[PDB]
Amino acid sequence: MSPILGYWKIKGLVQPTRLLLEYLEEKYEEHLYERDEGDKWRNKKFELGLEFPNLPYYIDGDVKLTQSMAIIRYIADKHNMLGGCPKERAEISMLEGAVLDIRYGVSRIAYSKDFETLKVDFLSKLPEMLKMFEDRLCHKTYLNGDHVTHPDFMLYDALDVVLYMDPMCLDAFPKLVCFKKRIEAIPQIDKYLKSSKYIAWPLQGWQATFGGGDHPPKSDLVPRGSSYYQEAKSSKIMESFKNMVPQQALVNSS
Amino acid sequence: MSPILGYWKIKGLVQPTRLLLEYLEEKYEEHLYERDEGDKWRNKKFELGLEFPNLPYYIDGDVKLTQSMAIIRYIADKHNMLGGCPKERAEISMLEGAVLDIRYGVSRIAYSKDFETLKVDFLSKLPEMLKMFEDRLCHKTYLNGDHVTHPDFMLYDALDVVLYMDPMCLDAFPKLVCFKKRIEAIPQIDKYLKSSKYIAWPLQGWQATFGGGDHPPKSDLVPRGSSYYQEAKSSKIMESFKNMVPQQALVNSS
Repeated sequence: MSPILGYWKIKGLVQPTRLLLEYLEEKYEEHLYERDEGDKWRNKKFELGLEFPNLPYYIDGDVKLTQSMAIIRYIADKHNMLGGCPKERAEISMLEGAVLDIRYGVSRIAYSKDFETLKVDFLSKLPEMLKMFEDRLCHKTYLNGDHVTHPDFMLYDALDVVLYMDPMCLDAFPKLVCFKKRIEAIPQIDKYLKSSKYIAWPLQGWQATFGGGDHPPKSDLVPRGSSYYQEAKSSKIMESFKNMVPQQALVNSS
Repeated sequence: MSPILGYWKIKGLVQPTRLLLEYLEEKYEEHLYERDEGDKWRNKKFELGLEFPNLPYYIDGDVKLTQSMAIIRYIADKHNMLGGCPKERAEISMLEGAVLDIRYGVSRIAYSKDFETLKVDFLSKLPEMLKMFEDRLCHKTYLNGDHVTHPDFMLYDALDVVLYMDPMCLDAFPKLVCFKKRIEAIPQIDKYLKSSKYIAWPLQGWQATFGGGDHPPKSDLVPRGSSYYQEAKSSKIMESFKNMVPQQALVNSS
């Protein structure tokens, strides 16, 4: 009810800020520019006294910041979550920098049609960085102890823009499987994803390569069919339109 | 005499931190890994209790940070240069983010041999971002008033990894020409560039595309020849092995 996110309608890029906006129980406004509605952009890029024209952009009134790593920061800081002592914030800084290292490394190849061979250059060179918060998350439930940190919101978004790229990746790391879940566990976030404000696809710009788009989608064939072909078996109370893990064999004929 | 930079021997990437290390009159150690000496790297990446293995890496003892945007930060902060009030640091944050937007946008295409047509996609789409600090730098001598800010060290390095790409670029902006100079003006930096610690080329990794390398170089034909061919004219006290701006005509024969 005052601060304005602006940015766009796309997920990854400013979602980590949005996520963080639910946890703090924060109230704010924001416009979600649209595909060809992005004509509205060029024309409104200046009337808003935007410090250094961009997207994402913030404007809480008493400031019109730009950039994404800072508007989440400043948004955070008001809640004293940036640092404690010189050697404190640098952690949430190193952590920060550590995460964007996956996030950005993902957005850099998802816009050119020369991707498909590129994911095949990081997807098999990133399992090294996924294994850094693995052990970070050990004694400390979260990424910096109990009380969450914004990098806990950037990282959870990380592995959800890379897991859409490879679902088999967050497997050789069960400590992130729990965290990445231990985050959509808090009622604040819990209710947001099932809210009329959560935005799924796209993950990276529109079209892009892995970006693509259609918002809260599905359309094409989904995991399991079955329809009438044989209603029985497989079902053992899911408690989730998700909760998969079946697997069946028999295979081939005679 | 304790803190260790580490990173590498390459300029752009961690130079902005180095620069900032001169201004504060700070004392520190650091290893400058070398080309094929980068074999020393893989093997020493772990014995140093490096929080989240990387390059650049810091280790002042009472901490072994990683990432580059944070080790300069933490290095800065000890001198109370990060922020003042919630809406203060977000500026030096927006500014920060604003600068890496040129710096990174430069390092992203300088490593693939598909560059040459890529610079030709930003070199002609960046003069928009160069014109943001132009007017920022107006009433305020520097980027955030008198007393410098680290983004004043990231930005000066910006236009010196883009000006090596296009010398004709920092021309339609004389306010950055002065700043970019008003920074190598302070004795602290002044003496550093003419020091046995300044590292010129490479700007981006080794080989790369614009990266290349040979350290404090020249080799090939330089601006003006003249030798004996006619010693006279042109010379009007340079006061600098640099200080160019001649231009002569006549052109063609009869």
